[PDB]
Formats: sequence, structure tokens, C-alpha cells
Amino acid sequence: SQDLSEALKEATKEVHIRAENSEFMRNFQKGQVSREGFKLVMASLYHIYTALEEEIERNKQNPVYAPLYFPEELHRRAALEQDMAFWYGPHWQEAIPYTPATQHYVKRLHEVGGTHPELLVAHAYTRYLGDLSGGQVLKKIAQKAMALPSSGEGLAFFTFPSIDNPTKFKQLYRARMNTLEMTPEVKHRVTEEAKTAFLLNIELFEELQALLPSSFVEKMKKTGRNIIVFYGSQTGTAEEFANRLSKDAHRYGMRGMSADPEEYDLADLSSLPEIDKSLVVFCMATYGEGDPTDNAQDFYDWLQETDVDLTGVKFAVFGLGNKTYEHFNAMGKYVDQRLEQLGAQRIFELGLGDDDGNLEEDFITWREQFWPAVCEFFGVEASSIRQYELVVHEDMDVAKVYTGEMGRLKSYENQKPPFDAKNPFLAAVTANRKLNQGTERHLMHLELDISDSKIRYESGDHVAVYPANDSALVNQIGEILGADLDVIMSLNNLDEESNKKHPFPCPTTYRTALTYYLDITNPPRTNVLYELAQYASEPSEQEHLHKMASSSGEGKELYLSWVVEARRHILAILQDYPSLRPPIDHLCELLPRLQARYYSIASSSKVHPNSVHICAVAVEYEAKSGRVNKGVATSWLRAKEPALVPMFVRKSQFRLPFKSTTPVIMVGPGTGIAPFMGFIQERAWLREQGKEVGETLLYYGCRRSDEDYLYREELARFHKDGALTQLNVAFSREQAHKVYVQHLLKRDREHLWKLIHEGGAHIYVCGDARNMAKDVQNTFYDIVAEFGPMEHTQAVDYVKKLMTKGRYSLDVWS
Ligand SMILES: Cc1cc2nc3c(=O)[nH]c(=O)nc-3n(C[C@H](O)[C@H](O)[C@H](O)COP(=O)(O)OP(=O)(O)OC[C@H]3O[C@@H](n4cnc5c(N)ncnc54)[C@H](O)[C@@H]3O)c2cc1C
Ligand code: HEM
Ligand SMILES: Cc1cc2nc3c(=O)[nH]c(=O)nc-3n(C[C@H](O)[C@H](O)[C@H](O)COP(=O)(O)O)c2cc1C
Repeated sequence: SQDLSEALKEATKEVHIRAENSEFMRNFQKGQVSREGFKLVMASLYHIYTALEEEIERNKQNPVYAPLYFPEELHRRAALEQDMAFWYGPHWQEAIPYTPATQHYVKRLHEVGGTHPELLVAHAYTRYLGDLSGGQVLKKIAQKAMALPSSGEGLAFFTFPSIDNPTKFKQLYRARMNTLEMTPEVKHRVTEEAKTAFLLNIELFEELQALLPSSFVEKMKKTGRNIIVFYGSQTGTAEEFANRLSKDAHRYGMRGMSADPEEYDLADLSSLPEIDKSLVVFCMATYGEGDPTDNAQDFYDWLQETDVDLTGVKFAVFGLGNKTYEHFNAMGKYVDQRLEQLGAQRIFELGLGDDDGNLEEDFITWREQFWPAVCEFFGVEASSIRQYELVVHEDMDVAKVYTGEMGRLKSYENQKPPFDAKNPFLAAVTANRKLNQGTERHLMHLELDISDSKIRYESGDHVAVYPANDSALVNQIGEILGADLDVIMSLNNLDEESNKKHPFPCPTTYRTALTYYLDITNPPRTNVLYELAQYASEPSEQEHLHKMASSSGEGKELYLSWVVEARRHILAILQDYPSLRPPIDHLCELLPRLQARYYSIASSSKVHPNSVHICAVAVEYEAKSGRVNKGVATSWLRAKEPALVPMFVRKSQFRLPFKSTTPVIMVGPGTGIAPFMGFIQERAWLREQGKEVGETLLYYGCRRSDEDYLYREELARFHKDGALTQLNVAFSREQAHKVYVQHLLKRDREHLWKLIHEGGAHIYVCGDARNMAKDVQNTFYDIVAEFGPMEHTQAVDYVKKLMTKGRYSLDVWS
């Protein structure tokens, strides 16, 4: 096409297929990689990326490459050196080979970087964009086929810790590519050079392949088991889940096994009710276009044309899938919906594990609420074996006890860079004023000083904050539970080969754990109610706690209405159920960890390099349980008056256009104005530096002009200085009919289309507002369909392409 990204994708169409159909890459896809060939490719890649990043550093400020300089996010030389130390020993510097094809690739890289830097992009595209696509699956295939540690050693090349969303980053990178100004002949040369890079990788792969030359029912009867967990896996995740599930059985009073469904005629599911309290679990991954894993093909086909009566069979299904595919969890959903059709009854609800988000967290939640449901369905209420052992340290020095820090001991006092999720920096609160003018809600503007923390950030990045629970809650819990909160203790995992030795930093006090390490605020899960049922004296409340552990039946109605919908925290449950008198160590073992909370940075590092601004609305509501609930992070921050806040910075892909002349169309109702402030600041700064700045359009939305008009004075000043071109504010509560930002976009349709089509503008959408992103999206669909004559399909394809080129960025949350 005309934009460089689309031209590069279209030009390299055939060579990408040829590269991924090379014998080595095909064997890699099928899990047949072997250790020697992997060492070969990794050493070759070490040489290749060394040369590539050498030339990148050489031309990092040449205008023909400058917009593509992403060392913190993309560079691989360090991870490749780690992997060389792993795969070739401590003296890898002289032990790694240097094959002729690798030298050919390195020579081409050096020629480009030395005499034709305008082509260097074509090589980066060929490598980095490829690493951010298939790589994530290849790492898994590497982990299982070669049995590497789960800690990631040897596969550091496949890990990008500074890219939390490779799709959005690829969009940003395509955007940075299209900014490169070049003549059409140069564009054609660049596409041909991308073809050349693909061919170099292809012949490298070819050369490296030239250097290589009994029924389970009676089985469970003779082994004495009542649980079996079939896993449908291809890269080992469902296998791991099924193995952990069967492992919990022995540690729950029951007895289970994880088996491969391939070499078993599942017609033995009719023979399964002949085992006392038998239940079968299926951990099913789905591949292709809703196709089963190969190891489960015989299973899947069997459920096609069959009529085996499965009456009295107990089953449960957990699916492994990805929401980006349009056949989400087809295999798990099919197994679940089909086992009940043959007569079996569901014990626990079908789990839908998403791989786009945190699949591990979804599975942990599913298992945590699954085991109590089984124990309540079968009636084997024997109360399960614990997992953490209490050890009281009655005499111990204080310099050895965790006092609330997150990483190493005394890491909050001995603060040394780098600062990240495991070592947050304690920033001093310099400002904490009120932006809201009325009294509906409290909306605040905080400022955190990060002077000598060596922390970098850009407009659009996020800042995460570790809060602390309200001390009154902790004291009330310690009172009503009748225990001493200042008891220094520890909880040790007696699962000796599980390196998760503690539920939180230990040794520490119960007060510190309740304040900094635990949640004690969100509605409790099923597992904690089940494990607390054994501590209720009255049989009414004990039976309530037991019934709430059942996913099926009027227990779920009790659990959802009285706990979730009513928003009862742990203290409210201990209050309304006075029979509950459990110990405090078991409670600290059962409660989930306190999560950090993210906020869109509301400042530009080019004008506020030593400060991070936050714009947040305080959470405070009247729960349906009578009590008034407060948000942890927002209340904790509201109390901060100029006072340290443990925070760190997470990189996002929300970025202003590289060219200052490019216009921006920002849309952010309410708190979604947070990052745009920074944008505007930086934009204003670029005008003050004497640079030519394009149009800057803001579409903000609030209720009343005198209630929650955030940054009214600052935005007005920005507008009158010329920095903010248009201030289009939609007030949703000022007449009979409500007005949202969608209507203001619909109004300026013509100018917006001239900005998008002729000016090549960037569109931004941000905020909490529910169902707002799709409304803005449909509005842009209609604008593009109207002015630039198009069918609706052509317009939605135009907008999706803009999203691909990194011109339509979203940063929504909840
Ligand atoms: C990338 C990202 C960026 C973000 N940027 C911002 C930002 O710029 N500004 C900002 O303010 N927030 C932002 N957030 C959201 C923020 O992280 C928190 O979700 C929010 O600030 C509240 O945190 P909290 O700890 O105070 O409340 P929590 O302790 O976490 O409790 C919140 C829960 O309370 C419940 N709840 C809330 N209101 C009610 C109600 N009337 N009735 C019943 N239940 C209710 C809800 O179930 C809600 O989930 C962002 C989130 C992400 C992921
Ligand atoms: C194991 C074999 C491979 C498979 C299955 C594979 C698969 C894919 C897929 C599905 C995409 C599209 C992702 C997206 O559009 O966001 C992609 C993109 C890409 N792949 Fe790979 N790939 C493989 C190997 C390679 C190799 C060897 C290279 C070159 C060294 C490469 C370079 C790229 C590039 C440049 C893109 C980006 C295309 C674009 O969007 O412009 N891939 N790959
Ligand atoms: C080629 C391929 C196709 C996939 N197709 C789907 C799909 O159609 N639907 C879905 O929900 N997930 C799909 N996934 C996501 C997988 O189900 C997910 O990665 C799962 O965790 C794999 O589990 P495993 O490691 O045990 O094989 C697909 C993954 C790959 C690699």
C-alpha cells in the first residue's frame, strides 16, 4: 500500500510463509526442536541481534531511524547473553559457533547500518515484530519440549518485561514506522530489503537444519482412587492444571489422578458410577477454529455420534482459551454442554480461562472455589488439611521482621534503584487538592515527588500504588476475633518442593499483614466461607456457610445476594455471624493478597520530570448491607497530606505522535481526562520550545459545569494560550436530554474527517465510562462512512486499519 506498515506486510507475504514452513521452524511448531538445534539458533541470534543493535545504537538519532529507537522495550542482546551463559556455560564467549549464514546476516546488517541507514528499519521490522507475534507461543513450546525451569532461564530472549501488551506495542511501532518520511523509491527499496532480511532468516534456518542430520475405571478400583482429571493440552498448560488438581485430591481427604485421555476409551465413563463418590474433571484447551487438541481428538469425535448412557456420573470442566479468537473456549464449552446431555450432572460451573489476560489467576480462582463445591456436593465434610504452618516468634529482634515492605527485608528504608513492582519507590506526596467543585463525589489531584529515584516515564504511562487498609478495620477485626495483632509470627508452607514458602513477607505481625499484605475489603470467596464453616458455633450460621459453598442450588442465591451483591467484607461477615470465632493465622492464610492499584499519569515528564501527577475519584458508597464501604487505594491516598506512597511506573502504549505537526483528537469523559492533561502539557511545551504543533482537540465530559468540571481553570488557560485548540465539553446533566462526548464528535464530523484523512491525526479514547468506547467507535464509523464515501463495512475496516497503524488508541479500565 502507501503507508509503510501495510506495504511491508504486503511485500513480505510470501517470504513469511516460506520462513514459517522451513523444516526447522515446522519442527519447532510441532514441539520437535531438540537441545542442539536450539543452542545453534540461539547463538546465531546472539550474533545477529548484537550486530542489529550495534547499528541501531549507531543510528539512534539519524532521522531515518530515530522514531524506532526502543531500547528499554525491544533490545535482546542482554537476554541473549543470559541465554548464552545458560546454554553454553560460563565461558560461552569462546564456545559459541559462528556459522557462515550467521556471518552473512551480520555482514548485511553492518552494510545497512554503515552506508544505508534508511534501510535499517526493514531489518528491525523483520526481527522485533516477529518476536512479538509467534514468540510467546514458541517460548511455551520451548519450555515443554526441552524441560527448562519455569523460572524462565534459558528463554530470556522470549521475555519482554517492559511490554505488557505486545499487540498495542506493535500498533505503536507501525505508527512510528509510518512517520518515516521517504520518497516512493526509498519505500520500495525498504520493502525489498525486508524481503532480503526474511530470505537471510530462511537460509539461516536451512543451514541450521543442514547441521543436524486398560479401562481407567478398574484401574482406579485397583489403585483405590475416586477422582480422575483428563487434560486436553498441546503446550502443557492444561496438563499442569490437571496435575495440580489431582494433587490437591490427596491433600483434601480424597484421592485423584491426572491421566491422558488419548489412550483411554471414554466409554468407561458409564462404568465410573461404580466407584464410591466418583467425579471426573476435564481441563480442555482449544486450538484452531474451535478444534480440540490432538491428544483429545479421539475424545472429541467420540462425543459426536454416541449415545452411551452416563447417568449418575459426576463431572466438572475447566476450559483454556483466548478471548481474541472468535471461538472462545469452544472445546471446553462443548465438553461441558455435552457431558450433561448424556446424563451426567455438573458439580461446578464451567470455567472460561482467558489467555489474553491472566490465565493463571483465572485457574487459581476456579480451583479455589471448585474444591469447596465438591466437598459440599458429595457431603464429605471432613475439613481439609491445612497448607501453612504457624510458628510464633515470641522473642525476636525487630530489624529481622517485615514491617510492611514488599520486596527484600528493610527495602522500604534502604531504597536503591531500580524501582519496580517488587521494589516500589516511596514517593513523597507534595500536593493533594480537590478538583471537584460540588459535593456529589470527591475527586482529587495528587502529586508524588520522584526526584532522585531515577524513575523515567512518558505521558500515557501508568503508575501503580501499593495502599494500606484502614487501621480501624484491622483493629476491629482483631477485637471481634479476640487475638493479639502485635504477635510476631510466620506461616511456612509445608509443601516442601513449592518455592512459595509464605503467603506474604514473613516474619511479620498480624497487624502488619492485615494492613499491608491482605485485602479484608472485597467480598470473600467461597473457599474462605467453607473453611470458616468449621468455626461457627450455631448450626444455623454453620449451615449457611456450608450452603454458600455450593455453586448449584439456593446456596449460590444465598452467596451472591448476601455476600457479593450486598458487598459484605470479612469484618461484616464476622459481625453478622457472631458464631464465627476462627483463629487469625488461618484467616491470614485464607484471605487473598492486597493488590496494587493503577492510575493514568496526569503529567508530562518533559515539564514535570521529578513528579508524577494522579487524578483520581474517591470510592465511597453505601452498601446494600447497611455499612458504608470505602475504596482502599482512594481512601489511603485521600488521607495523605503534605507522607510516603509506595509506587512504581508501568509502561503503556498510549503515546503522542512522534511528529509535533500531527494533530490529536483526545476523548475522555470524567477521570479519563487524566492522561490527556499530560498530553496537553507536553503539547504546550512543544509550542514553547519553538516547534510547529498541529491541532489539539479535547472532548471532555462531565455532569454539571459547577460540579465535576475537572481542571476547568488549567484547561481554560491552555485554550486561551493556543496550546489547546478546541475545548469541546459535554455536560450530561444540564437540561432535559443528556449530552455526551459522542454528540460533540457527531457535531464536528466534517473537521474531524479533514483531520483524519488529510492531516493523519491520532485518535485517543480513555476513561472509566461504561459502554463509551463502542459508542465513540460507532460515531467514528459513521463519520468515515459519510464524508469519505464508503459502505459501513468499508468504514469499519478503515477504522480497524487506523487501529492497526497505531492511530486509534484505547486506555479503558473499571
Ligand atoms: C490502567 C488503569 C488505569 C487507571 N487510571 C485511573 C485514573 O486515572 N483515575 C481513577 O480514579 N481510577 C483509575 N483506575 C482505576 C483504579 O485502579 C481503581 O480501580 C479505582 O481508583 C478504585 O480503587 P480503590 O482501591 O480505591 O477501590 P477498591 O478497594 O479496589 O474497591 C472497588 C470496588 O468497589 C465496588 N463499588 C464501587 N462503587 C460501588 C457502588 N456504588 N456500589 C457498590 N459497589 C461499588 C466495585 O465492585 C469496585 O470494584 C485505573 C485502572 C487501571 C487498570
Ligand atoms: C514459527 C513460525 C512463525 C509463525 C507461526 C508466525 C506467525 C505470525 C503471525 C500469526 C503474525 C501476525 C501477528 C499480527 O499480525 O499481529 C506474524 C507477524 C509477523 N511475523 Fe511471524 N511467524 C513466524 C515466524 C516468523 C519469522 C521467522 C519472521 C522473520 C524473521 C517473522 C516475522 C513476522 C513479522 C515481520 C510480522 C509482522 C507482519 C506485520 O504485521 O506487518 N515471523 N507472524
Ligand atoms: C494455533 C492456536 C489456536 C488457538 N485457538 C484458540 C481458539 O480458537 N479459541 C480459544 O479460546 N483459544 C485458542 N487458543 C488459545 C489456547 O487455547 C491457549 O493458549 C491455551 O492456554 C492452550 O493450552 P495448552 O498450553 O495446554 O495447549 C489457540 C492457541 C493457539 C496456539
